[PDB]
Order: sequence, then structure tokens, then C-alpha cells
Amino acid sequence: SRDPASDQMQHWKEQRAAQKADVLTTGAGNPVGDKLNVITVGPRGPLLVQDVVFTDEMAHFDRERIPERVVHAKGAGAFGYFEVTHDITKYSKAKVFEHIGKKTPIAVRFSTVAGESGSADTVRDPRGFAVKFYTEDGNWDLVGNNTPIFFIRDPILFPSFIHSQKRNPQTHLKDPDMVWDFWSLRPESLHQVSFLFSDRGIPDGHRHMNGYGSHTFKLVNANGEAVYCKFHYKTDQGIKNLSVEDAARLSQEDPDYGIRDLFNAIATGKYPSWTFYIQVMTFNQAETFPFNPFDLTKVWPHKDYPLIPVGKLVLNRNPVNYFAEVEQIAFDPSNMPPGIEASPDKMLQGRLFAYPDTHRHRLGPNYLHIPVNCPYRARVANYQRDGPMCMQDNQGGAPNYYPNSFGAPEQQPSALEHSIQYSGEVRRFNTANDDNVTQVRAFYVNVLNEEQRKRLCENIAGHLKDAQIFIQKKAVKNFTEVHPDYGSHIQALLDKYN
Amino acid sequence: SRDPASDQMQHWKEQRAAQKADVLTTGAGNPVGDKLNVITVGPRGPLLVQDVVFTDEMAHFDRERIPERVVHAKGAGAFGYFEVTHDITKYSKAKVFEHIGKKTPIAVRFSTVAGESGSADTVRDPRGFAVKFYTEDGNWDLVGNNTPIFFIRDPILFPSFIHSQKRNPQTHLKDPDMVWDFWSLRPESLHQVSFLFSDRGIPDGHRHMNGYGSHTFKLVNANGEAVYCKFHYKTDQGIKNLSVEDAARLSQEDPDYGIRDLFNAIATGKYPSWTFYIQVMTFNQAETFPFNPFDLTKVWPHKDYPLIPVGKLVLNRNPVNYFAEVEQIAFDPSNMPPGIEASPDKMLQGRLFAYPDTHRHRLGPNYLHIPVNCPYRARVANYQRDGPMCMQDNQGGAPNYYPNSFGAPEQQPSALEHSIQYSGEVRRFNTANDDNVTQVRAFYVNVLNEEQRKRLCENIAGHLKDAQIFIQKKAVKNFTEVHPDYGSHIQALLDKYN
Amino acid sequence: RDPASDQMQHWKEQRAAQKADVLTTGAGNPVGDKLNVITVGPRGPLLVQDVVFTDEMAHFDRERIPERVVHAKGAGAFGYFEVTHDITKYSKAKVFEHIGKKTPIAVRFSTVAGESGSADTVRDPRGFAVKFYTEDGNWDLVGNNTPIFFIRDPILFPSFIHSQKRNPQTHLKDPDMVWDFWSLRPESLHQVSFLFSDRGIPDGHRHMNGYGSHTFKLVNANGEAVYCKFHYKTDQGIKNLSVEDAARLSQEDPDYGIRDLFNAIATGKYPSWTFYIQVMTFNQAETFPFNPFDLTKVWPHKDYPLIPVGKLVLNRNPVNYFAEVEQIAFDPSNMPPGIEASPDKMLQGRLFAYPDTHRHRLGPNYLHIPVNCPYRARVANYQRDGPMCMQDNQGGAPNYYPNSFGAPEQQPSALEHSIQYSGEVRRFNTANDDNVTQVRAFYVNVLNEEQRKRLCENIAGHLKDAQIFIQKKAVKNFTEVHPDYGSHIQALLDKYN
Amino acid sequence: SRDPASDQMQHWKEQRAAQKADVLTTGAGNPVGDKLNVITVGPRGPLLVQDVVFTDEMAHFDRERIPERVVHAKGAGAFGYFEVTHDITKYSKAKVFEHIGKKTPIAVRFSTVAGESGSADTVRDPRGFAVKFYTEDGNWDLVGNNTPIFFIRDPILFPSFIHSQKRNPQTHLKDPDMVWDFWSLRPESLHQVSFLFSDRGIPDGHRHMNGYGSHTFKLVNANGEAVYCKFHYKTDQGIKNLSVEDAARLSQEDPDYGIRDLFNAIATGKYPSWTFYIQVMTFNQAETFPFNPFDLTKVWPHKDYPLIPVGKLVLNRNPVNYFAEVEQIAFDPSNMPPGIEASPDKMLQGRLFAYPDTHRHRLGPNYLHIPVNCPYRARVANYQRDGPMCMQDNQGGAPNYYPNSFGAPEQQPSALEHSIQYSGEVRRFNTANDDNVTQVRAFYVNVLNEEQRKRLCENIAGHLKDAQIFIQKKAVKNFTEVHPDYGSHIQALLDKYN
Ligand code: HEM
Repeated sequence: SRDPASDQMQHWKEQRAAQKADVLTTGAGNPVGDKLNVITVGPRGPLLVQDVVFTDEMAHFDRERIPERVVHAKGAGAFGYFEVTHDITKYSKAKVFEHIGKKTPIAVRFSTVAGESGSADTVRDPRGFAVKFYTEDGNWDLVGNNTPIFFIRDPILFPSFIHSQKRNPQTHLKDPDMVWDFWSLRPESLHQVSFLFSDRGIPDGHRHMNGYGSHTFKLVNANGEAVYCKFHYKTDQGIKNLSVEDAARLSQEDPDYGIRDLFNAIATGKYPSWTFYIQVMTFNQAETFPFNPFDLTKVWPHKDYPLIPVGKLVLNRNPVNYFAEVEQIAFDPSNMPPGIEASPDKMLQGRLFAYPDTHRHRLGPNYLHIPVNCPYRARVANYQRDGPMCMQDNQGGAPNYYPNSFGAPEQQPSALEHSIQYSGEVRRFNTANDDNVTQVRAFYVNVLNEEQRKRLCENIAGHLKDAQIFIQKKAVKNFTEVHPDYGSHIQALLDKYN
Repeated sequence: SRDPASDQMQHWKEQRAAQKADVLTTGAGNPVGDKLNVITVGPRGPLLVQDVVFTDEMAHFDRERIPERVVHAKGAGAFGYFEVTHDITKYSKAKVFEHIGKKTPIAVRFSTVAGESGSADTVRDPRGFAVKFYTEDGNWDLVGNNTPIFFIRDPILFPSFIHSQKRNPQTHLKDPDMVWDFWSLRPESLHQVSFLFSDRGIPDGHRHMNGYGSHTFKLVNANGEAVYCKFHYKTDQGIKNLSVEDAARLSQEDPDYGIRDLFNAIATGKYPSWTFYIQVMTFNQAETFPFNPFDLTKVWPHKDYPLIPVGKLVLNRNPVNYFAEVEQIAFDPSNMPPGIEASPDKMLQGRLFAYPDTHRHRLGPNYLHIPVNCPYRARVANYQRDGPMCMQDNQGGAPNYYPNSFGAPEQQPSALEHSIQYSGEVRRFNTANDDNVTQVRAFYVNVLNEEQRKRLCENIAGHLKDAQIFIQKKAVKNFTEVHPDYGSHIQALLDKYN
Repeated sequence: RDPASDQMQHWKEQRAAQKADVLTTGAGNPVGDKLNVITVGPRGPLLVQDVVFTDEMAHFDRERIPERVVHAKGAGAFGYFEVTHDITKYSKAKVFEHIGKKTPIAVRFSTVAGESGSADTVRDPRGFAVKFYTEDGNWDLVGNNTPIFFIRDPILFPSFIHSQKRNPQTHLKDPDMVWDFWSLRPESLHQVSFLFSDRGIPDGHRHMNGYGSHTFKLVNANGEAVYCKFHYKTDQGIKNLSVEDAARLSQEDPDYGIRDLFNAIATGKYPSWTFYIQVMTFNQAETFPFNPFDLTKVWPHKDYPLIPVGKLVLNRNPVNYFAEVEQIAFDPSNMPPGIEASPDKMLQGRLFAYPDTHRHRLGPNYLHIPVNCPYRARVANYQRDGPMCMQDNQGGAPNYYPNSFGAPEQQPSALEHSIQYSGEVRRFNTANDDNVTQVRAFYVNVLNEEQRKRLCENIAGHLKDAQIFIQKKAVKNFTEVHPDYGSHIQALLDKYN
Repeated sequence: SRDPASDQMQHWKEQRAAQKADVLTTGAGNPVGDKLNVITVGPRGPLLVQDVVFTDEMAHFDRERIPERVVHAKGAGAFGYFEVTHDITKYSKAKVFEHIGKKTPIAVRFSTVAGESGSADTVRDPRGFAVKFYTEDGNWDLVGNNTPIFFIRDPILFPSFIHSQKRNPQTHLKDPDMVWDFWSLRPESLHQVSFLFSDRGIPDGHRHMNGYGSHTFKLVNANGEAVYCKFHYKTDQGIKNLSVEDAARLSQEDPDYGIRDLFNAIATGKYPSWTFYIQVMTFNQAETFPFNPFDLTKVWPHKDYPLIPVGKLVLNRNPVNYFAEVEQIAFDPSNMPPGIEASPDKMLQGRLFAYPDTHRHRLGPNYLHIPVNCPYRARVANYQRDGPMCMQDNQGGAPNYYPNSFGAPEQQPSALEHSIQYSGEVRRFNTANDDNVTQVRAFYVNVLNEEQRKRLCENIAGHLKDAQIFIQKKAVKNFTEVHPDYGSHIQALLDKYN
């Protein structure tokens, strides 16, 4: 017998040893006599409409596909739990943190970003690391990435950015001109691009990478005080990356390497886990931070903002039905329980709207009714009703209007969001020149070593070489601004390729 | 205090007297601090995207509506059961009738035909009387009307007919020219038209009308022997209609009369019931039938095909949430368990396709998952998977292909459909010219007395008068063919109106 | 008979000599016979080979789309807008750029609660949405036949609507729901008073006024901004329907409004409205006795006189109601340079809702629908794909911005007007803002003895079916408006009970 | 400069060198002032709903995706024309064949089968070769493959088959057990499986493979005489295949190799073309045929049924916008003009419903309104109306019902389908046991040479080795029935891999 993943059916069959097989039926529960032949008028006669068994089955088959996630299409999933290991109640009143030892069920989905559903796992691309906490105060979705930062600092460019990362609207081909025209034109990307083209650009499976909330968030405590925070979840399996050669080879031998790896890890009991930490920055600290504490292209230096342990994330359960538990899963950053709130980070602010929006499309108006999306650890009650595919009792006959003198659900004052005062004009503040290099310099010079700097360049050049000369120069100019050697080294490599 | 219906909220409140109101939450189950004021910058400042509570509720509100039924849009719903009173196992083997005293849960929806959701109940129009039986062999939908016949005998004319019965494509107004041009051009309608324009055209509520399967179906017993049949469910509350005047008055005073009546009736304990009967024609009789036994414009004279008592239909339960239980309910005539099958009635044949098709549209691909539509008294097991809003376990990790050697669901021979021999050309056989007057003549002369015949002509005249003269002439020519008196009486009336 | 009734006859005549076109499937395949399906033998079963059938049936099975969540019942027409006065000092919007300038428009009138098959002549406010196809993109002025509204915060809308519609269980209209809500939210008094007055049931769409209702902002070439109110008065005059008549018409002709408008236009009696605006400077807004952005308040014409701008003329009926009316979509957010929103919470909420609901009711690419596309402007951006992409998807143009390949460029002059606000970012309760003053002035001055009487009996007529306690809560609110208002009402309730 | 494909944007640019860039607008046509920054209160404040520019663009981005084709998701498209070169009007009256020299615009889409959108092109899997002829009598969709046969012969087994070719429902991976269990259990597949694992299993791009309608169709002439036929379109570029190694390499170096190849060829004037042929069989021959002429697992021996030249298929136009022209395109086998009809081939009979059914799903009710699918060379006139995204004048105020006395479209008597006499029971006849080996043996023995047989076996064993031994045994037994050397060779190889 092979790996647990390939023995799926066998095991399933074996689990129903002394069991009689179920009667094959139509979607309406009507028993089927022969689902192996269609109804024709005579052996060599035409098909009949009366064959509803056929139609019923075919019609469903003709409808099993839904739109894939506009981004992070390709992915994997697992379930497990979150466990509180440390007291951070002085920062957040969130029930999910209330007591050390408290466990909250979680659902996770790892994923690449650019490729569609049939693309490979072992390719350079950041990785999605979404977490769904089913808490008593509703679901908390920490839709993070394997990176603490991102390519841009303003939501309105995301569509374009994604467009540049995807296929040429006409040829339907990946287009390095698109990729680098955008990147060279928008140097804020410089930070994430460096991360991207480094060794961590292609993690060895999902268990060997870190997770981050990336954006700065706000934590409010029982007394109502509030501080800003960052979420970090380090792999307990340790960071491990794939060499470009192996990544390339595997992308050929097993496009689903990531899915397979995870399933077998859990299937054999090697349950992966991550240690959950947070970074805290008081309003006063934020005021004097050397950068914009909400700029997604920046990080909070550990030296200045030490990691504060919070708990453990553990995945011990594989999905039973991928489509139902993984494909259909939906995470909304806007899903925050009392104690956790949003920060003025423009990128975040954007995602606040986008996620429920896209879900209403990809999945449907009542996507939250879907089992894996349902906040089963909370009592959903409100004045919302109906909608396509209303799968529950639709809250029965409870009064559907607020306020009302008939005892329908009431709002609880203690759940009010924290309020801060802001000043200045209401307009479009440009942020294209918000220091696009400083931290990148620190990364290149202080974080990486010679060996790694070499590879990073080789990686950037290997792809960049296919872009037009003028783009190459533009890109290189920005790289030179990060550090002279960074740009020069790349250029040299380009010279050879060209 | 008032009618049970009007006291709806009051009761709900009373039933929950001793308990505390639920906590108002968003869709993701997050508690809400204030759902009465949105978030703004300062008292008179703009709105924030951060106010997801707002967006969450609005977004759902924005999506409450689903496509109303393409026909029979306005209706009422209720629940109860069907009880077998007589043994007809010698004709059918369907579990629904397996033994006297057996009870099967039922769902029923009454409706008009042409009008849209906000139309009145008390208007001349046939009435929908659909029943859903939750059988062990899956669901059985007996989608019937309050008439044993219909206006046309070929499905391909249905869309047209319906169009002629709805609004003018440009003015969006009802159009007597459209209605009568079709009817006058298509005389098969004479029969039903006559029935529609009689006192039965406006039933006093849904409790005082009969129900019919209309089409000729086929029953199969345990020996494999089959026969054709008709279904009839006579009102035990007795036939009762509304006068033209009262209906007109009611349409204005209470457009929802039927809904109110039914709800209250049940709410007060006066559960309505119908005696279920069947007619039976052997294959031999089918050969000697003076007309086409599968012609939806023909009836089986009670004289030669006596009604056979089978059981009772009982509605003892009001819906709890209209949208979820009535609006979303779907009936498919194709849903027939072993022991009950379709006949070659072209109309029925067409219906075998239409319903599940249209349901996949207004409700959705997995419309059968919806609670009210689920065949909860049977275990649904097959090789159908995925699809939008797949609210279930999607049958987990079970093998998804048939055949398979891993224990998945199996076809059951006993459930094989009965088969009839057929020979001939595969083409479009015209039926426009089948008998369109004989049975109509019987109805006019015999089923109706002088008072009724008078009213019928007035009703027709009252409406036909607004059609152009040529149309009037054509239409009068048809009636005259049924009977000189019929044609003349109408013309006499038309002359006066003109 | 009337033009409407002759719709088909005229179509037939319009061709006259012409033979009929060939009947084809959706794929354009000619149909041999569309009156009989394919069976095996005269009395045999139906074949799947009959695709002509399936083709037609399948489409029929999908004819419907969700009716508008509200204002489902309506009527439409088209025409134009003509500038007659120069207000370029207040707005640089191209629609007003010059006296005599004509811009095509699209209008849809509607009721509110009732669904698609409900009657026209019922008490309810009336939607008066206008779509301007300008060179600077479409401008949707989504108005009502009233200057005010029942609430001042958006988060209460879904709730209000619910109360106005059917009970969730019985599916019936519930006066308890209606009044419990109103009685609990007295800010509704103003509009409620308007609703139960003679204007409650206009005599058709041609005899009522149109209002932008909300406070908006105009911006001129110099970058100077002012607040405004859009008003469009019927040139056919205000004409209402007595309850008795409305009732009868609701039975006799549930579509009286649709027929009336159609026949009017079909017979050359093109209806028109005179477009006006009220203006308030930023400083005036500082001293206004109430929140100038409160949707339950009006700007006294006495302190803010109407300034004529142009005319609104409807002279073209729809050719296909579905395609041209049912599918039409108005987005309050559709405002060209020169016209912007004000901080009116309600409006702010609508900015979001309409396009949102539209993607649901019509689809992602609902702007590609003929009646909905800005045909007077050239759409060029980085938006691509999505369901039913009916244009050319902007061909092979670079789909990312910025780009070095000549794709569309933003134009600075289009930047919105920037104001500087302050205060904490939170939910500021507004339930206690003045809820009576203007209402009292409506009852005392806008109305006369007869109107007040009717108003009271109309309210009583409906309010009497609600539970006594709600009746009490309601009357109390009315009494705060005016003692006689409350007293007259209660007296009537007393007889009813 | 590089390959035309990669110079996409630059050429687009240059073609507009002589004109100012268009004004960036909202979807509503409202000019945008700054689409690079969102509106916020202050430099570090939250996002406002007022920013409709952001929402507008974002909302659409959120809806870019639609469901990918349930099968043949990965594909490439091109446009060109069909030109008649010989006369077959004695066989068919179809307008597309009426005269030599007649050209007809065509749309074509190539594809794989099992893989999803982000999958590699150069893989072992059949190839879709669909053609759409925009004819005066409407569109004609000849939805063929690069093979004259298929794995199964009955429609109802299709979903299963596909399911077995795709991912495991739980693990979401490819499953050789699923793949081979089905095939081994259904020996009908032998023939097509043999083709699949032959050298033509991986053609060198789309230009070096053939195309066939596979199904037996029916042709009717101007005299009403009918015959049966097959459609073959041989590549004028010649058969050229890729070795496993290469396909493996390319699938990594360039997953879209197919797309690129096709694009560049057309872009550089090397327009690919195919010679269109037909085989004919008379009704009398249909009776003397050794097998069921309508059996999709059977071919018509060239010797007995010679190829008859008809015309040429030429492709000279690349898509301008892939999504709008390729992703959205739709082919319906049921789209057949007078002169061309369906045969009693079950598989075909099934496809007759599936295609337009699945299109109403992945595209929409009005999917025929999409330009590329619109039958622009014909005048669409009927009684159909409304429906989501009705992008037309909806046939204006024309009478929507048939028949009518108002001059609306009329049916054309000369468009009636040719009728055939049939006789038999309306039932499910089994076909699993028709001949599953003879024609397969011929291919192995007479068509293939030694080294070709060798490779064939190596490819089969190379995949099958990962299935459960018992599956291997059944499979081998099947291959042995075809020929001893076939099974023995494969077993020999299996023994080594194990
Ligand atoms: C009864 C068996 C079959 C069924 C039910 C079936 C069903 C389907 C479905 C549902 C699609 C996707 C349609 C879409 O999303 O546009 C499809 C596509 C396709 N099938 Fe079939 N198929 C069957 C047999 C075949 C056969 C035998 C052929 C070739 C002769 C064929 C060739 C293709 C091709 C070429 C496509 C892709 C069309 C495109 O490029 O858009 N199919 N099939």
C-alpha cells in the first residue's frame, strides 16, 4: 500500500466492510433501476425525454463548476484548532483569548496567488494562509499571507496589479512586460518583490512557511483602551524552501505537491502547528513611528516591537470532501469579533468590502449558510431574511424589523466599536513615494547573506530578462535605489542573458 | 383578539415571554453594539467603509428577491399528510399506497396563473393545486390544477399561450386581443375556456375547489402489470365560488384573500381535506376510447370510468416562514417513485423537462438541498457532486463514479421502469385538428344548466367585447361550432356591448 | 379604443404589405414546424431530438429576473432635458454648460411596497428616477414625489421596508408592523404626514412633483462648492385621486399609471416638468436651525428660493417594456464632475446599495445593457471580463494602470471637491433630532382644514387595525406634533374600535 | 523583437502612436480624477463609501470570473473560414455546402479534457477540436475531437467517466485507481484508450492533429433522401507528435505551449488548414454493418467507406480579447441547419441536451446574445423573450405569441426534419456487451508497427503501475482479449515497475 492519500477509496471501502451498499437514487430520492443505460425507443432508436434519471444526473453534472477565487485560485485545506497559551487580555477582550487553555475550532486554506485551478503548487508566488476561528462571538477571519507585507499600499491598484500578474488579455499568456512594467512603474513593490524572489519564494509545502496578518490591526480591551497590533504565526516545522530546480521538476511531477504533502502529514498524524504571536504598538508609540504604521509595505522592527506569544494553531483534520469544505470556503477580513478591529490601513480598508462582495458572487447571496462558512459556535439572529438558496428556517416568523415591540434580537452596547478622532481633508492622498527603499535595504544588507543575495538576483534576472530593455532599465534603476550592488549585480546577469 | 393571521407577531412574543431576547448579530455571528446609527466622521460627516455592520445588512437586503415563478407566481402554501383509505395495490405498487392507514407527509401550494407576485387572488383564472409527497422512495410531486383539462394539447404552444395570457410586450398591459387571438386561432382551448368562464373560474378560496392531475398517468403493480389513470382530489368542504362582483370587490379589499382564508382556517383548527380518487383505463380500453386518451383537452366520462376512492389529503399546518417554505418550494412532475409513471401525453412529456429546468434557474442548481424541497424520508445517494451552494456533505469521500469496486451506491433492478412498445415515424404529428368540440358540447348542454350557460356567455362576452371585431367573429364562429346557441348568445351580447 | 390597446394592430399596420419573417431557433436555425413536437408515432413519447422545443422551452423557463427589492411596480418613458437658465456659477457639470443644451434622458415612475403585480393607484410615495446620458457619463437623479423621507439613517432602511411589506409568516400586510415601526421611530412623522395627505395617491405619474430629496453639492470651474436641492415641478399640475376613486381604479385598472403615461405620449400630449434648484452656501449650512443633511427636513422656499434651470420632457414610449424598463438601472452614485454627494447619511448609504443590488438583480455587467450604457460617453478603463460580457471587453488594450503602453489616463480636472471634516469616527445617534417642528408647520400651514381632516381619517382608517398600545404610542407622537392632530385621530380610532 | 505573442502590448501601443490616450472612466462613463489613491479622511484615516470610483472598479474586479467549462477547460481559439472544394449536394442540402467556392466564417477552439484552466497543454489527454460555422441558416456547431471515437458508448456513463478522469473528491488529487477501475470495468474504452496511449496521445500543438465529428450524422438532400455520414478534417500540416520527455519538459517550461504556437503561427501568416472529408453509408449499408454504425466506439473502415473530399478549414484570425472571444464561446451539437441532422447515436443524443444546458449555466440564459455566439449571418426571429442580461432590443413590440393574426414570424415547411420509421419498447437496452475488441485488434495489429506497439504499452504500464494490483489484473485481462501480445507486454512491464 502507498501513501494514505492514494488509498482514499480503498480505506473508504474498507470502512464499510460489513455494510450493504446504498440504493442508487435521483436527486429526489427516487430509486434507480439501471443507471448504466439510457432509455431509447428500440435498441437503435433515439433518446427519450422520459428518461429523467439521465437528465437529472446530466443536468447536475452540467452544473458542478462555480467561478474559482479571482486570486488564490489554487489551494489546499485542513481543520484543527486554536489554543490560547498566553494572557493578552490587557490588549484584547476577544472571547477567543479570554483564557489560557481555551480552544477554538479553526479552518484553514493555503494557496498560491496567480495560477488558476489547474496550475502547480511548487511555483514562485506568495502563499495565502487564511484562518477561520469559529468563536462564540462569531467567526473571526484572519486572512493572512506567508509574508508580513505586500506589493502595494493602496487597494485601488490591486485589480491592476493582479491583472499584471495574470494573463495577457489577448494572448492569454503570462506577460513579463506586464509584470515588470507595473513593478518598475510602482516601486513600493520593491519590498515584497525582494521577499518574493528570495529563497522563501517557493516553500517546501505549506507546513514549512510562516503566516502573517500583515496589516496592522487594533485590539481593544474590556476597559475600552486600544492598541495597534500585528499578527504572526511561525511554523513549528521550521522554514524549508525548494530550490528552483526541484520546484520546477515537481511542478511537472506533481502539480499538487502541496495538497498531497498536507493531507499525508495529517493522515499519518504528523499534525503541523504554528505558534501565534502579536506585536503591540500603543497610540503614542504609533505617533512617533519612523514610518507610517499602517503602510502595508513596511514592518515593525522586532528590536523595537518584540513578539508576544499568544497561542497555537493546530491542524489535525483533513477535509472529507474538498469541494464542500475547501473550494466553497470563504474568509472575510471584515469578520471581527468585539476586541479585534480595523486600522486605517488603506489596503485593509479595501479588503473590508471586497471579500463579502466577491463571495456573494463566487458562492452566492447566502454563502454564509454553507456549512463550512456557518458560525456554528454562535447564535445568528438578526433582521436579515430571504435571498437565493435560503438553507435554514430563515429565522422562522420572528419580527423582521428593528426596532420592534415584539421581543426580536437586541443590540448589545458593550459590543460598540472603539472610536478615534482623525484630522485633515477628505480626498485622495497620494502615497506612491512613501519611502520605497529603506526597509528593503535593511533586508538585502542585514537580513540576507552573500549566498542568498546571489540567488535573489539570479532569480529576478531569470524572469526579468524576458521583458523589454526599457523596462529592464527602469526596474534596475529602482533596484539600484535600494542598494548599488543589488542593481548592479542584477544588471550584470541581465547582460549575459541578453 | 383579531384574526389569528393578524395576531402573528403577538403570539410569537407571547411564546417567548419568560425568555431574554437574543443578541443581534451580523451574518458571521458577530454581536452588534448599535444597529440604529451608521459610522461617520463627526455628527455631519461622511460614511465609513469600516461600518461593515451596515454593509453586511444592506448587502443582504439588496439580495432578498429571487425570480418569481414564470407562471403561478402568486400562491399560498400549507402542510399536512395523505392517508390511504382504500387498497389499490392491484393497480400500483408505489409505497405511498402500500397499506390502509399509512400516512405520508405532504406539502401543498395553491396559486393563480397569469398574475405576478403582487396580483390579487380573486380573479378569473385556473388554480394551481400542487402536492409533494415525502415518500420512502423519494419525493412524488403531483403537480395539478383545479381543472381536469387544459387549453392546449401540445407543449410547444405553452410559452405562446402563456405570453398571450400575460402582458403586452410593449405596453406591459394585459391584452384581450392577444388572449382571444390565440384562443380563436387555437380552438382546442374551447373546452377549458368554457370551464374557466363558468362559475368555477373564481373559487371561493382554495378550500372550495377540486384538484386534478389532469394528465393521464400510468400505474404499475408488483406483477409488472400496468394501467393508465387519472387523479382526482375532491374538496370535502364542498364546491364554492365567488360571484363576478364579489371577486372584483375582494380583489380590491384583500388581494390576498386566499392566503388569509387558508392560514386562518388552519390556525383555528378547521383543517381542509380532500378525498383522493383515481380513474382507471386498461390498455384495452385505451384502444377503444373515442378520442385520444392522452389528449389533455379530453376527460374520461365518469359514467364509463367510475371514480375509485384511495385516500384523503389533509392540511393541518401553516408555514412558519413563507419565503423558505412556500416561495422556495419546487414541484417537479418528473418526480414519480416506482409504481407511478408518465404517459405519452405530449403535454406531460414536455412538463417532464420544464420544471426541474426552470427550478435550476429561479432557485438554483442544488435547489433540492433546500429543506422544503429535500426528500427527507429517503436517503439520497448517487454520483452527483458539487454545484453552487452545495449545502450538505456533498456525500463526503464516497467514490464518485459508477461502476466502481469500492462500495458506492448501487442500482436496484426492482425500480426499473415499465416499458410499452411503440412503432411509427419519428416526426411532428399535427394535433391541431383533433376533435375540439364534442366533449365541449356535452359540457355546455349537459354539465351546465340554463343559468350557468347564461353566465358563461356573459363572462365570455364581458371580456371578449374588448377584442377587435375580426377576433370576435373568429371566436364566435368557434363557439357556434360547439353549439349554435352558444355562439349566438355570445354574439347577441357582443352586439349590445358594441 | 386607446393607443395602448391598439399596440399590436399598429405593429401589424406598420408593416402592412410585408410577409412574415422566418421563424428560427435562438441559433438562427429555421423552424419546420413550431406547433407540434416530435414523437415516435401519433400517440408515442417525446424525443430529445426535438431541440426546437427544448430551445424554446428552456428560454421560457428563464424569462424572469428578480423584481426590484422595492419600487417593483413601475412605468417608463424617454425624452430629453433642456437647459433654459445658466447656473454655471454653481456647477461646471456639462449638462448645464449652456442654455439650449439638450441631453437625452430615461425615466421610470414607480410605487414602493407592492410587488410587480400590484396596483398603481395605492397610497405610497412614488419613485421618479431620471437618467441623463451625458458626455461626462450617466447621471442618475433617483428621485421621489416627495422632498423628504421616513428616516434619516440608512441602517434602518431594510427594517423600514420590511415593516412596509408582508409578514414573514403569513405573507400578509401587517398594520402592526407598519405602525409599531413608525410609532417607535417618530422621525417618520414628517413624511408619514405627507403620505397620508392628498399627495399620497397622485392621479397618474404626470400629475406629481419630482424631488432629489437629498442635499447635494455643486462645484463650479473655480473649484467653489455649494449645497443644493433638486426640484422638478409638474407642468401638468398637481392632481390627486380620492381614496374611493383610487380603490376602484386599483380594481378596474391595476396599471392605470402605465396606461395613462403611454397614451399621453402616444397621443402627442408629452408631459414635462420644470427643473429647479435651491442653493445653500457652506456658511448658511452652519446656521441652519437643523441638520441641513437630515432627510426628514426641507429647506424653506422662503429662505431658499427656487432657481429655474431647465425642462424635463418625455416624448417617447418604450418599445419593449422588459428590455427598456424592467432592466433599467439607476445608480445615485452616478454623478459626473460638477455634481457630488453631501454627508447626508441616507444618500451616503444609497451610494453603495444601488449598484450592489443591481449586480444581483441584473448581473455583473448590467452596464452593458443598452438602456443602461453611457452611450454619450466613451467607456475606457481597466475593468474586464465577468458574466455576459457583451461588448468587446476593450479588446487587447493593456489591462493595468499605470502602464507604458498608451492605455486610458486619469484626468485631474475630474478630482472631487475636497472638504476638511472633524470629530470622532463613530455612530452618532440621530433619533433625537427635531422630529416635530417642521411636521407641525406642515399640519398648520401647508394644509388647510379639509386636508387635515382627510389626513386624520386616512391615518385612522389604517391605524385602527393595529393593537391598542401601538395606537397609543402613535397618537402620542402625533400629539407632540399638535394637540388637534392627535385628538382628531384618536377620536376616529375611538369610533372604529 | 521577440515572438509576436510576446510583443502584444508594444504592437498595440505602436498602432496608436498617432493619438492621445483615452480618458479613464468609471463603468458609468464618469471621468476619473485619480485612480491611484482612495479617498480617506486625512493621510492616515479610514476609507469612505463616497469613493465610488474605487468601489466601481473593485466590485467588477470581484466578478471577473465565471465557471470554467465542466470539461475541455484548457484551450485556445482562432478564427477563419470554411471553403467548399467539391460537390456533396447530392448528399446534403445544407447551405454551407450549396456550391463550390462558397466560404463560411468559422470560429474554432482547441483544448484538452481533464485539466482545469491553469493546467498544462502538452499532456496525454484527447484534444477538443470544435468548429462553429456561421451560416445563413443559423450557426452550425460541429463539436469534434482529435479522434474518431470515444471511451464510452452510452451518455449516462459520461459524468462518471469524467469524474474518474478528474480529481478524487476528498484528497482532490488525480487518482489512477479511479481512472483504471472505471476503464477496467468498462471494456468499451479499449479502443479509445489504445488511441490515447499511442503516439498521437500528445500532438505537437494544435496544428499537427486531425479532427473528426466522431459521431455518425444524418445528411438530407433537396429531394428528401437521407444517408448517414462521418466528418473528418485531416491536418494539412501533417501529424506531428511530442515524445513523453518533451511533453513533460514543455508542460513545465510552457504550460500554454499550445496557445502560443497557434497564436504565433497565425500571427506570422502561417495559417493552419485542414482538408474536410466525409464518409457515407446508406440506410441499406447501416443494416449490413458488422457492428452498430451508431456505436461511438466504432469507426468505418476506409476501404469499405472511402473518404469523400468536401472543403477546407482555414484559420487566419487570432482573438482580440481571449475572454470575450474564446472563454465565452459556446458550441452546441444540437445546432444543426437543414440538410444535417442527428443519428440514433446515444452519445450524440445525450450531447443534444447537455451543451445548451451547461451554457445556460456557465454563461447565462441569454448566452446566445454574446457576439461570438450570435448567429450574425442569420436573422433571428421567434417568440422567445426576456431573460437575464437581455442585451438586445428583445424583438421590440412584436407579437410574442404563435400563432397570431398580426404578422409575426412564420414557420418554414421546408425546414422539417427528415423522418425515420422506428419500432420497439421504450426501455434501457444494454450496450456494455457489444464488440469491445475487434476494431481494437485491427488497430494494434494492422495500424501500428512494432516500436509503436512498444511505446503504446510503455505508456499504459507507466500510468497503470500506480493502481491497485487487482485493477491491473482486470485491465490486463481486457487487453489480452484484444491480443495476447498486448496484455503480455503490459503485464511484463507491470512486473518490473512492481
Ligand atoms: C455524451 C457525452 C458527452 C457529454 C455529455 C459532453 C458534455 C460536454 C460538456 C458539458 C462540455 C462543456 C461545454 C461548455 O462548457 O461549453 C463539453 C465540451 C466539449 N466536449 Fe463534450 N461531451 C460529451 C461527448 C463529447 C464527444 C464525443 C465529443 C467529440 C466528438 C465532445 C467534444 C467536446 C468538446 C470539443 C468540448 C469543448 C468545447 C469548447 O471548446 O468550448 N464531447 N462536452
